[PDB]
Amino acid sequence: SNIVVSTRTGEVMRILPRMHEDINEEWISDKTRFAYDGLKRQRLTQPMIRNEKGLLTYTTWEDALSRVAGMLQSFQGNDVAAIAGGLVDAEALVALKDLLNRVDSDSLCTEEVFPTAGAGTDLRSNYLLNTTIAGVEEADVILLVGTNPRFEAPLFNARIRKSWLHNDLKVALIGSPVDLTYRYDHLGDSPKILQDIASGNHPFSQILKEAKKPMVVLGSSALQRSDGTA
Amino acid sequence: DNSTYRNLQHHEYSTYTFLDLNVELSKFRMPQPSSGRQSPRH
Repeated sequence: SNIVVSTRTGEVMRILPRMHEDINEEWISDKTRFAYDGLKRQRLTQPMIRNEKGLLTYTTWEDALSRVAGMLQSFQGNDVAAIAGGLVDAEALVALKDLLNRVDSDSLCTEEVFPTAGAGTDLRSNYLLNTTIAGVEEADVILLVGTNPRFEAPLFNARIRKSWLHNDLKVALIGSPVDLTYRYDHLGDSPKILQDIASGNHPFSQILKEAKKPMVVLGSSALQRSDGTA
Repeated sequence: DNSTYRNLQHHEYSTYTFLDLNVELSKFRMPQPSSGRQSPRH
């Protein structure tokens, strides 16, 4: 969601929403609004290296970069690896990609799990929200599999609530009976119901059959549980 | 005729007269129409 950062004398003061009719309209979640406080606490400000006692002590940029480059030169190939966090930009990601490519390494891993079997990440639409956040306003039935969008993507759930209020959109959930701020048809909890809907036995198959603009949304949290492929 | 007041009948009304009369009339009413949903929040 688009925001405006309000500063004063080089210090962050607050986060305000910014209008994008297609992403967040006019709202931002409480985490987005109030988690800027942590940017002034527990911060890493200087390079650090391990000393003889084994503790982390401050050192200059040259020392730390040279000590890293020594091991980067000494090892090669599969012996080097990388892990990407949750708040990383594309520029740093591609920089790390090129840096480990110059060492003949492909072990670029991310904490989040996405099943790579078959298409994997080769086809982009295999891991996107192809309906888009705005397009939720045009759907007439939505199926949610193993998600709690109220907390995983609050503005997505807000858009779903708006479409539920204005377009009589019908929601069904496969997962724990969470509170989504609107009434939904709880099909059940066990994942096998998906196969049942795949078989055609469960009446929600008939429900999705008659819809002009159906929608199925799957979250990555349900892809973490080692059954992501299935 | 006019000398007598003929509206003494309310002088012995209890706190539950209205509700009891509503319960008595409940079986005289036509079926209510339906909005299609059980609540506006549904």
